[PDB]
Amino acid sequence: GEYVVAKLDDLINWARRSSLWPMTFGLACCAVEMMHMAAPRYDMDRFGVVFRASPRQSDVMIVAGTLTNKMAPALRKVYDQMPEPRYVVSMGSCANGGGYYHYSYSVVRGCDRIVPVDIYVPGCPPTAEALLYGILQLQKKIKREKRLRIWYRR
Amino acid sequence: MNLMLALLTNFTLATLLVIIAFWLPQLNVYPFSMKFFLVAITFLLFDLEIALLLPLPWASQTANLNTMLTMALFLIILLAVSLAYEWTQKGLEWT
Amino acid sequence: SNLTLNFGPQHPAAHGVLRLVMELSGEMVRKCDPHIGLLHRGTEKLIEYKTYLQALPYFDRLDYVSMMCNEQAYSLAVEKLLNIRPPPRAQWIRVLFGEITRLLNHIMAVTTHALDIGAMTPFFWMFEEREKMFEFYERVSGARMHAAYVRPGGVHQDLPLGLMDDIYEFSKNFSLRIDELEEMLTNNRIWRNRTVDIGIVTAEDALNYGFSGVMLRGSGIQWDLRKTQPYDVYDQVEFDVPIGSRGDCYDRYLCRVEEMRQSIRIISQCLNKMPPGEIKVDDAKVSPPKRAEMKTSMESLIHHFKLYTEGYQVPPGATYTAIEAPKGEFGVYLVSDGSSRPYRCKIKAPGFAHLAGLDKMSKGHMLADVVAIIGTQDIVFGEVDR
Amino acid sequence: MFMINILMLIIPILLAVAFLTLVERKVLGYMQLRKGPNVVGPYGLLQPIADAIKLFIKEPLRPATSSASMFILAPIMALGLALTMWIPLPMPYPLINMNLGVLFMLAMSSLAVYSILWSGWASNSKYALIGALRAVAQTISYEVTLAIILLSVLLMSGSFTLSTLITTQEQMWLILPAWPLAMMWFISTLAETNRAPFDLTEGESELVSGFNVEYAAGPFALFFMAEYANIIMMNIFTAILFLGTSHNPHMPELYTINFTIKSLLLTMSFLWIRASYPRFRYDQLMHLLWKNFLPLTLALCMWHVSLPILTSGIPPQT
Amino acid sequence: TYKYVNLREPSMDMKSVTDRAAQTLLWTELIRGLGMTLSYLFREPATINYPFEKGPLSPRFRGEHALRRYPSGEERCIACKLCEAVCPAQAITIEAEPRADGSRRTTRYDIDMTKCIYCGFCQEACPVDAIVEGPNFEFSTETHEELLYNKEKLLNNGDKWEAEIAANIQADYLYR
Amino acid sequence: SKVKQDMPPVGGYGPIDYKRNLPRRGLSGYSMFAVGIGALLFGYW
Ligand SMILES: CCCCCCCCCCCCCCCCCC(=O)OC[C@H](COP(=O)(O)OCCN)OC(=O)CCCCCCCCCCCCCCCCC
Ligand code: SF4
Ligand code: SF4
Ligand code: SF4
Repeated sequence: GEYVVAKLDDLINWARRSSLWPMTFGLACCAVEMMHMAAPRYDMDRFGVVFRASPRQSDVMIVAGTLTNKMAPALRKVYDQMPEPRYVVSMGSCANGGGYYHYSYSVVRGCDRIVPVDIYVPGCPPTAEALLYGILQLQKKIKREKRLRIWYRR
Repeated sequence: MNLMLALLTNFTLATLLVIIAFWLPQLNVYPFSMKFFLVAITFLLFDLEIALLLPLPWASQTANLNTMLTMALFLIILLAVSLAYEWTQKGLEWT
Repeated sequence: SNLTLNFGPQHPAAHGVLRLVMELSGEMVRKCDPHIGLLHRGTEKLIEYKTYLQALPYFDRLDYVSMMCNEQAYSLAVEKLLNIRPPPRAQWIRVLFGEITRLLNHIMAVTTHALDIGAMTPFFWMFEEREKMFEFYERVSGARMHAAYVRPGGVHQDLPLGLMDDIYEFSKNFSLRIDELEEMLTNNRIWRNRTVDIGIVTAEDALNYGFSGVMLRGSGIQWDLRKTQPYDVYDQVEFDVPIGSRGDCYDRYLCRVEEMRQSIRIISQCLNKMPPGEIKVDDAKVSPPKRAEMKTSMESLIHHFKLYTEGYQVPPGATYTAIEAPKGEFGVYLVSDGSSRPYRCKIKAPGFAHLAGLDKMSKGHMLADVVAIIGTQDIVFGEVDR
Repeated sequence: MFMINILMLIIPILLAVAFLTLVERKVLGYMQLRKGPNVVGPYGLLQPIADAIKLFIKEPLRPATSSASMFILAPIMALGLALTMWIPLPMPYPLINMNLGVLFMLAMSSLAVYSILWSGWASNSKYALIGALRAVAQTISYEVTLAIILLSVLLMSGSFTLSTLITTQEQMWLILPAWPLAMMWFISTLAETNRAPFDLTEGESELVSGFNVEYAAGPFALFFMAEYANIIMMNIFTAILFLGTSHNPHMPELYTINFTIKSLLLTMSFLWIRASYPRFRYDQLMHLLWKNFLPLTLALCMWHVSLPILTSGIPPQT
Repeated sequence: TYKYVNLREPSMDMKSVTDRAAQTLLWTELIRGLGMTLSYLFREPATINYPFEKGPLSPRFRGEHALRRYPSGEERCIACKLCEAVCPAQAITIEAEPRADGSRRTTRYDIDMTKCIYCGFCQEACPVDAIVEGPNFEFSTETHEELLYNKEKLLNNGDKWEAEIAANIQADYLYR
Repeated sequence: SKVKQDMPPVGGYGPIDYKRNLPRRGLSGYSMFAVGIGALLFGYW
């Protein structure tokens, strides 16, 4: 009953947070720190976060850089093609809320005007370690999901 | 019989792993190119002469080795001439 | 047939996003039409609403692989308009970190070029070296990338005690790392098949198309701004300018690898010739005073107050100042109207003219070659789009 | 007992493929001065399990397919054929001892391109069909040299029975008399399985906007298992062909250990090679086949027809 | 001064020609590349065990902002607005009035951490070491709103991190 | 107090290699072909 649903949630949550395949939108300088998270010192692959992931095989989108108006429709399209469950990590001030270019005529003031965001990673850029802290924070967010618990009580 | 049973198991399992993988997850709710034709055709014509070469491990047992060696080499040389003709006529180009 | 290239590869990439609209006939590329502006952020307009100090961090974020070099270009332009001179120790520090920045850029340029062509492994080896150089940035400025360290008048702070020893230990081993990279690529017949005779550009065309840096020297043009129009203390260091002979991707790759070796050679002289003294110009109407002075002397407090609110006024005038940035000639056309905010700041990004030549360079090549040609130009769209 | 025997072949294959993914990531990791999976389970031993579960509960991609029949056929053909190539392999005893086992493997592998062709045909995307046609053209091209090389080697074996390759190599590995053929065989298996530096399907689809997966996560995992089952199988076959293991009839398990070690090392060399080289251009790997391997294989096929006759080393027919 | 990176004549003597034919046919330079990746396989990796191990940082590191106090507990900030004037991103918003005891103190002190570029100009500009960038970098949030810091949040950051902040300033203030 | 700032050690730092170093290894072309051909002959025999 409730015990079986509770453990199934743990199993599927464990599988999903242990196999987070990211689609990186390397838009600007924040993408450089993202590359350093893949580099040997941090090796995001060792957490199960694969290096190369196709957008249709992805579970998390990382918005790493400034989002311009010219680019916003293309970013939304990639998000819409992501199979679920899908999560968005906003990395850096530009993606978080426009940052240094907040008052620009050509810049989206935060990617959360285009897509829902799960984690906001602050910094300009956030260090590779700060990004990794954010990814680990998303994993614990997935760990708290109770999808089957909610479904059982419907 | 054993072979057919092995074949049935392999594809039946493949059919099963595909049917449930196509159906069970649905329960969880939320400019013709001439160059490419000619590589295919060239593969076919080389494949046919490979067919004529397959019996060679059995042909080497003959008491008529003189004829067998001549015909084996003759067949492989005509393959080399076929490749040479395509090569010299730019049938293996991509530009 | 018409085809559009993807915004970026399926692995982490930090060059930005590009919409490449191509016309193909079979395997061959007949037309290339890059559609940029996907990272256009109106930097040049935003600068007009900033004081000269407030605008300096914008230059970290142009070619965001060559941060301190972009800072140097802007600092030199303002120093020229201000008619002041940074002190000798700051100039040596700027050259030292300018060449550390060149190493950072060339690792990124060479290894991501290889990574996009399919050679993934060198990217990982050399980005550990980049991580150690990020630590030098962080130890002088407190930031791994956007240091905002080089400023008009000199540098923000002096090197912490013990930093130069660590830069020596790093430099001592780096040439071995380059050798390992060359072992993987230089003589590899697959690498040579992907680069040799790809994207050839003649010396005459390279000049008329506005090319600079390695895009000129790969074609045999003997030109390097550090040699011909030296700035800071580049006239006081010895190094050789690598020159290509075929004008193709392979020669440009060899030029970048050899430039890394020359950067180590320059860093070695900087570590030994570093002079003592102050690290920013001793003119408190331009460079803020020391914090202890600001908290004790009336004049220092006033000048600190005014430099951080109004900022220094710059005499009216216009300058085009350029440096040999790792990607080529990086310049600023800076217009001062006499106030503390620049009237106009046009940024000359070397990758802008290089990318405009993609269609010319890709003629008569195949689709996979377009990836190699983009890599050999070393394009970052922060500086292209601004 | 036979149905049990089939399961003791199929199920271990799929588990090996699952854990080849872990091994590939960790071996590539250490050659890249990093670690690879070491959190999900000790030393990453639960990483394949997490990946498997994740992929099968992922939302399935909606298939905008122009042919439902060929859309479901392709993964079944790929996975069924992959499992079928294992049934004649002598390890040291085959599941099915076939007199013409080499021809069976040659004939069954020639059908593998139908899954590539049917999947692209069903994709209902011009970009997917072009990629499928490019992948087929590369596959059939390298089938040519694989067949001729295999025939040349059999002229020292005298038979199409795979178990006879064990007898042939009782004194010496066939890599000694046939290392020129071994080198071209090894590279041809890389190109046949679309492995780096011949991974043009993955390479090209990355560039082209509109050349996507078109299969849901679960069905796409079945394609991946089929591909990796083939990678292990091709390296088991390479070990049998060129590094023959001595068989003791009373201690068959001794053969299995040694032959397993060789197969693992050959499989790891595929990972070793992936970590070391850039990718070929499509026209460049076609030239490698048609203008290099094929001329050399033809000359070596002529040589290996003549050599047993001129040395008086013709193998027995049986 | 310049040098040629690729201007060499291959020798055409038979020995040299046969060295190149051996390289072509026997893949010697490809084998050499395999040697390099094999040697790396047996090298200790550079990976650290985050979050149990951390990347090294210096006292100058620019992290999360905090508002500081004097040893007596009085706020250091006297609402001069130099940080707000210099901020390149206009991330700082300040209002002030005379405090009930007559002190010059802020009634609003906001930092929009999603506008901020983490440049450290505010702490350079501050004349009384009131606003600093602390050493913390692990403060990612689940909502955008959580990154709009008001004065209470910044004072709480100061009280939370003062032990580390004070030591870092002690380490670097003679370079300023 | 004396001035104390980051400076090079007295006498400067030790030498820093920067030139390309790709050592030559292996046999000559004649030697490699001889080894390869000798292996074939033993295999054939
Ligand atoms: C006594 C008389 C007896 C008669 C017989 C005598 C024989 C004498 C001749 C012996 C030498 C024959 C060698 C045959 C091997 C094939 C050689 C070959 O094809 O190499 C050429 C090919 C292309 O090289 P390229 O530089 O482009 O040449 C210019 C072409 N226009 O280059 C390539 O193929 C390179 C392939 C690139 C991909 C390689 C990636 C992996 C490489 C490492 C694997 C090492 C091999 C491991 C073998 C394992 C076997 C189990
Ligand atoms: S937040 Fe900073 S580092 Fe990131 S893209 Fe914007 S300016 Fe660049
Ligand atoms: S660090 Fe820079 S951008 Fe952030 S609040 Fe301070 S002055 Fe403004
Ligand atoms: S934090 Fe410092 S600079 Fe800012 S208003 Fe307060 S006292 Fe002035």
